[PDB]
Amino acid sequence: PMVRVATNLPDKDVPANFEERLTDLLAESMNKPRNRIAIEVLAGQRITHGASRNPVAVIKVESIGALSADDNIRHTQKITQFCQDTLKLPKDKVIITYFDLQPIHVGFNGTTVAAA
Amino acid sequence: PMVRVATNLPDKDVPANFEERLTDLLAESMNKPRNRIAIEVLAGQRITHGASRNPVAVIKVESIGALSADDNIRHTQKITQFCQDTLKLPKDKVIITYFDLQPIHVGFNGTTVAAA
Amino acid sequence: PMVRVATNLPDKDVPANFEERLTDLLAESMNKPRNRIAIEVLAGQRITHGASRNPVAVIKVESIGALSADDNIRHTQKITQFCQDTLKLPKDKVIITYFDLQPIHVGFNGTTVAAA
Ligand SMILES: O=C(O)c1ccccc1NCc1ccco1
Ligand SMILES: O=C(O)c1ccccc1NCc1ccco1
Ligand SMILES: O=C(O)c1ccccc1NCc1ccco1
Ligand SMILES: [Zn+2]
Ligand SMILES: [Zn+2]
Ligand SMILES: [Zn+2]
Ligand SMILES: [Zn+2]
Ligand SMILES: [Zn+2]
Ligand SMILES: [Zn+2]
Ligand SMILES: [Zn+2]
Repeated sequence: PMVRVATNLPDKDVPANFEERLTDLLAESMNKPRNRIAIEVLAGQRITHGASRNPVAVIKVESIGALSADDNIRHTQKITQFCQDTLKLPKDKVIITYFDLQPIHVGFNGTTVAAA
Repeated sequence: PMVRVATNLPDKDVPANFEERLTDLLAESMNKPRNRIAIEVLAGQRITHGASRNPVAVIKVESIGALSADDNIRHTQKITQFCQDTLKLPKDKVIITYFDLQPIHVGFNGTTVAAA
Repeated sequence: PMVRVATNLPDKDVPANFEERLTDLLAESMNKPRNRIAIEVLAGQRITHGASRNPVAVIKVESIGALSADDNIRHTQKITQFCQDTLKLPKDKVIITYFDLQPIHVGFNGTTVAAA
């Protein structure tokens, strides 16, 4: 999985252990090994929702499977609660997109996942 | 919709009302409600096009529908004109990708849009 | 092609000619013209892989075709070797996602690529 979290909160409001705790959460929810999870954090960014600059997170989640309709309800419940607890965002200020990827469309260790 | 605008123009060159006006432009071109529109702006970024550092915008537009082939000509015309008027970019320096999403692949308010 | 390279390496460690060389590498690997290749470099960024902050690149490659299973094998070998040589990244610290786009989902010069 490859996760991007962008927020207009300042970098100092995203605790240093954010990536590591989000990696655990997704490892568990998506049944994926921790060494196959990358997290990007972009804090202090210009972001608006409804043209408002109130605190918000816009999140992208890519994974080779583990993203069925019912999985995504669970990932969303968990990620949203996690952003409430660690970022103090309201439940309605956490916007997530999922991308369900084929193994021919990911490259790792010098070749694609399908050709590993 | 969830829109990302990256530019090598400086942040001072992307006016403060940019996100507001883009939000209005998309609400109207897409017939989507203002409160379901997120805009990220990343200015002052390293970007090349044909390896040139001339001013350019690379834009991503995600939405659940409202992105048919025909819709996208309209969105492209309006977004490009808009970048011309507010960022002074040439018509041929505005690069846009559209991502037409299923509602099981979007998380908002703690669950998927499909489960709302 | 529209390529995003994010890394936790500092900006001063990603050479000024990075985007030139990557533009040539992709024009050649994908048989795409240089003037239809955009590259965004985001360095200095928070990124973890396996929760580790060791040097890493997370790369997104969008293109209208030129992304078959076979093509992606070659793109991956090339970009990975290129990251090793210019960024001193280990072979297993280059994570790439490919997005194979329809021409109705790409806006350029004020209309879709499909309608050009
Ligand atoms: O994202 C997946 O689901 C995946 C599953 C198995 C192998 C690779 C994978 N790709 C992403 C990745 C590679 C290294 C770190 O993140
Ligand atoms: O992207 C859409 O078309 C959409 C439609 C209905 C609900 C949510 C939606 N996107 C996620 C969102 C929530 C807030 C801002 O963006
Ligand atoms: O990405 C492609 O495969 C492509 C092919 C033909 C025309 C445009 C294209 N992409 C959008 C673009 C990138 C740089 C300028 O425009
Ligand atoms: Zn599942
Ligand atoms: Zn094998
Ligand atoms: Zn600013
Ligand atoms: Zn307005
Ligand atoms: Zn038509
Ligand atoms: Zn620089
Ligand atoms: Zn060259």
